[PDB]
Amino acid sequence: MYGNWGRFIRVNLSTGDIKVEEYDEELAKKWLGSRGLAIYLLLKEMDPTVDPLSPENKLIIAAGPLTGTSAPTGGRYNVVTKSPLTGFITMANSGGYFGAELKFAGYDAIVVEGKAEKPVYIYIKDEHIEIRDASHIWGKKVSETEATIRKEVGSEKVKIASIGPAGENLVKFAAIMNDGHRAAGRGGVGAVMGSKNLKAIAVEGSKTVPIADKQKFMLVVREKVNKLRNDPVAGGGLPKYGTAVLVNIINENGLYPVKNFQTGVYPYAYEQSGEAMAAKYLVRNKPCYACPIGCGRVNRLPTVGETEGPEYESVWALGANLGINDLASIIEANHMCDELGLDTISTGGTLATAMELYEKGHIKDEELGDAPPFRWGNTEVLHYYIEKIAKREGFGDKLAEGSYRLAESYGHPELSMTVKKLELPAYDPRGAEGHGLGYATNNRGGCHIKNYMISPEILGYPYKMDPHDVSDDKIKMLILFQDLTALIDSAGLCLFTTFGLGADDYRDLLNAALGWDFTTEDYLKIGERIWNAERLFNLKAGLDPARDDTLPKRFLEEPMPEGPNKGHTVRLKEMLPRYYKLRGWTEDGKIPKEKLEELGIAEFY
Amino acid sequence: MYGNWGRFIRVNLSTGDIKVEEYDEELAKKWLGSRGLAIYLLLKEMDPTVDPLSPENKLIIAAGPLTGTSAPTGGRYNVVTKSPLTGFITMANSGGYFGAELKFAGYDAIVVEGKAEKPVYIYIKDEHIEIRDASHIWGKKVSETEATIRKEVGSEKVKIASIGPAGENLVKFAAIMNDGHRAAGRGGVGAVMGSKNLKAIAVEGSKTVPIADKQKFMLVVREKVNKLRNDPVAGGGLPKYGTAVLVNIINENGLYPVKNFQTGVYPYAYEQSGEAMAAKYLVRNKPCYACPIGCGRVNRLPTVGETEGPEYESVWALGANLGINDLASIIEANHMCDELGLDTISTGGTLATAMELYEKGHIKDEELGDAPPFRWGNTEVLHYYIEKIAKREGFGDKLAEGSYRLAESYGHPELSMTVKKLELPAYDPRGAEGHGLGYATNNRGGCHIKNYMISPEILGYPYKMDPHDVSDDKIKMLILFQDLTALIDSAGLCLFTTFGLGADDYRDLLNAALGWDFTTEDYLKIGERIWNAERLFNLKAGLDPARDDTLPKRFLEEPMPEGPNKGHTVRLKEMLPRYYKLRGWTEDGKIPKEKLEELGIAEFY
Ligand code: SF4
Ligand code: SF4
Ligand SMILES: [Fe+3]
Ligand code: NA
Ligand code: NA
Repeated sequence: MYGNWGRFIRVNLSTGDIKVEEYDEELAKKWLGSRGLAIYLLLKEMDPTVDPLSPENKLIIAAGPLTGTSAPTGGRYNVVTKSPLTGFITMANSGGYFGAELKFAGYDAIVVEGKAEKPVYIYIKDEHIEIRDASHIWGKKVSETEATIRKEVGSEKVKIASIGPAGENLVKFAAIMNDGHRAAGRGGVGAVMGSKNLKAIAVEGSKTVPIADKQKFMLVVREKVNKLRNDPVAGGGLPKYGTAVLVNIINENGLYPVKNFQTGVYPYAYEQSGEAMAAKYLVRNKPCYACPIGCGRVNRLPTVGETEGPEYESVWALGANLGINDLASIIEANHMCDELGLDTISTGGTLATAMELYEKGHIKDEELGDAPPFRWGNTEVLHYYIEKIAKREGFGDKLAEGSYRLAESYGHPELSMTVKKLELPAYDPRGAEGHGLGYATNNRGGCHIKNYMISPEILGYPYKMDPHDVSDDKIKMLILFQDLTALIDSAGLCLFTTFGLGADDYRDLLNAALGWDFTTEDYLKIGERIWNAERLFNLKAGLDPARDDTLPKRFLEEPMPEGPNKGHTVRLKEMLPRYYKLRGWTEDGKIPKEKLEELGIAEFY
Repeated sequence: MYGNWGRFIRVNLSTGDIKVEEYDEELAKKWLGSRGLAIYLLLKEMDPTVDPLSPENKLIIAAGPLTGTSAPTGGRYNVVTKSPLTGFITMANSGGYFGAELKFAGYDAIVVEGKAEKPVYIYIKDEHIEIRDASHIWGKKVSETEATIRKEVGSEKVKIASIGPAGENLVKFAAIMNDGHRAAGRGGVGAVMGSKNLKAIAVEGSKTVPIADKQKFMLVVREKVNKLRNDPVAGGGLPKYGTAVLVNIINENGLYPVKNFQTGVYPYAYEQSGEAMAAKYLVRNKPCYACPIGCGRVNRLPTVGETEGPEYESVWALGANLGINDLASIIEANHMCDELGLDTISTGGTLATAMELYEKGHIKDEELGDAPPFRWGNTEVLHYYIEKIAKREGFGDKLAEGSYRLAESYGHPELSMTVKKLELPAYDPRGAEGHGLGYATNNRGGCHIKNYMISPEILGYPYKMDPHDVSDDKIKMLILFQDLTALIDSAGLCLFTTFGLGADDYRDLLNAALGWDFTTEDYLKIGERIWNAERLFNLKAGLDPARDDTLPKRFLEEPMPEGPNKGHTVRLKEMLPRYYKLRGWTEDGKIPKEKLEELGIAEFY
């Protein structure tokens, strides 16, 4: 078996016992790895109805077959668990170097169970797996945590994945950070880790991931790297301005959400664009393991010093979303989210809900006391609240619950722009209707990257589609993106490789490395199998398609007020049933046993 | 002699010559000390015509007789030199602990002449005076500079006075900082220091300042202290909220300048008040040497960490003055001014000039590039430009010349709210006319604390006067304040003792410590002598009364737009000639030979 090691660590924190389990190539041929392997283990061992914050829930950190190889961007891994925020499955992808290091230690994944009695951290150095006391690290920011551990194990090569005070305090949108600023960010994966009293995981490896045909593999690798290098996005836009290049693009297209999705055009968007960032604060770009793109940003601020990020989504969530223009305040806010272990999107989305509730008079000043008023454009909200949230201090305790619960507690859940309680990202669905269907059907909630329909609808990859086309062809593109993305996630590659590479390219790399002879059609079915397995878990976890697969009324009832998309609304009712049909599911959005048997997963009926 | 040692160091940085000089009690009985002693030395030894940044200018750091004693607040010192910004005399006062340490070392002052060939710093340890190389500290911020020097001299007890990058780069409003956040802030004193390649002065002393009658002094001090403690300002307001308590007060009186003095009422003033700061960021209060008041602020922000300040004037200059409400951004900005060695007031005033030039289309975006636009309320201006001013980078190079020179270069000096090129402070004169005369006549330029008419006109100290009373009585209060403040400055005390103490109490404190039998009138005349001396120095430097003793047209011709002072203008024209008459000066603001003779300073005629 190549690429994959066929080994994974299983740690039971309650009992303290560790065991290295193995699996066979036939399992890999079914679920590929990372995201796919994770959903299988969950489906086979965990009751989908467990309380996400109880010791029965499992946290799976998993690398993919191409993670740690020379495959361009082969350094990604996924964290999978039941979300304490949405109540459904969640896969959070992260880059950096941690993923590659796990593979170098000789493991594919780590299955964490139970709950330790006192804070601890797992130290791994090749075959040496150890559970150490973290009572002295608990309470520290990510940067401090990494520093302490590196000094303790006396090694700077050790890669670390940790939670900040937010995770420790069970903030519903706590993230798991690694390599300082890389995030397995959404779904509350950090709260799950914190509930187990697991402060961090430190790895050191020295092995070389086995590849089926090195000569052939290196041949393929150079061809793909060349394609990415010749692409204007992967070869010009991203390395030069990072993901933040999108600001001006999405704004010019009139779907850049401003003030909790009230409108889609922001007059000061340029001030927080990738181009403006590059001219004002950028030091250089930074690549994740084995990346020929280098979209990561390294900024320097006279206040917080050198820092990494923010990504587009973070610039938006903490900027225009809140009616804030100040890029410097946005960079500071991003840095604090990284240090504290908070998802930038949910944080900003939660702060936007409070601002709208405040605007509508549901949150009164007498309730805030002397804390900054939740007034649009108020930058003090960013400097003050982010820390209060991490520690559940003051109003920070209410905010730590997330947008939905916060709005619901004031009797106005309609002001919460969430889908399955996950806060929506930087693109208004009224200007890209296929992307809207994505938000409604995404297995993890109102999320954009597990089905990035902005590529076809706005960017022109694979090719340009009308953002207002709601035909079967548009629905089919969605299904394709969902399955393909499931493949890419499982492979261990970065989604951005789609700016140059296509399904066949991924087949070439996977075959050369694994030594398989699958057609592109075979790999895509693994993706469809993964998408369906996640849906089933959710369905078993209690998902009601009618109530849960929707979009906030704002998008279905209020015409876009201005910009090139003025007058538009998302035609979800029309698309939804056709989507279920084309997915092979029933009218009511459920998976019939016939489909399960077809995908070879009827054992989970 | 008592209080004063009667000794001072004279250092010629060009040759490295060091001299400890002495003076008799007769000189001390005429000039008292600190500010007074410094002006005598300059009138006596320096050509008032020298270029402020040439090595011929002299920098005088001088403590006063009560500095380093147990007198309430006895830890103040002054920096006096010819200003690069205004072209006139400047006396900058500072607290903290540096002043006392210099007295413990056994010296009253340090006179720096010439210019070092390369960066050096002066080290003093009692009798040990040494000029050391600072080529490696040069370029570092105040905190780093101090940490480095303490590691080098191997003593954590050394107190340091230094300049930051702003001083090194000759920014016209660069300040001299001591004890990290204490400032000898206005007039460009830091630029003079930097023009001499002098990075810092580190002192360490172990002596005790000699008091005339120790037991008598102890009892006098007890009485004075008890007066301060029972006063509502000195005993409640200051320690609790710092100088920032003034925000709400000045704002409700309608003379809190907003947007470069366009109006006097700011709607979000509360968010940046001492009360809000106490509730949001305040950790604790901190007193200077021998101070029973403790008005110093110690704050903590998630971004920059723990810091000290801001004072009222700083909160204003970087807040309402620029149309900014964010107290967090303001504290950050204050922090960077302290670190970089920039006067907060001239920094805020210069930025405000820029914002009005920008608003009126004189500064165009084409000129800024990707740098933050000077739009009112843009917090990015605080985050981005401050460091640029200090490093003289990009537009920062133009901003480094100050408000007047900047406005002048665009052909619009009238947009510059300056008097003798010194940026105006946090009080609109249209709401305090006597204070206006203060701005017009203050020897160092448009400044408020060398003649704080806000005490009688708004606060009721010595007693409440009407802010629109422009009679001779109002004019007499100003002169009294000008002379008394010259006394207090010379004594080595803090001006805040005036919230409880009066002229007689200073006479008591001064007589018990020095061994004199002076009357209150004798002391007040020393203050008058110092005031005329400074005026005389300015006349010799080129002061033109008719032209220099005024206020910007805005205050003379534009009525306060709104608030409690609506419709008011400063009736300067009719107060000015009466002030000269009361001063014993000529109709054209010159000092006749007879007055100089009356004061005993005719030798300088
Ligand atoms: S394209 Fe960006 S996010 Fe992806 S692997 Fe490269 S540096 Fe990382
Ligand atoms: S009143 Fe304030 S500035 Fe004055 S000596 Fe005391 S702490 Fe220092
Ligand atoms: Fe900030
Ligand atoms: Na990041
Ligand atoms: Na200060």
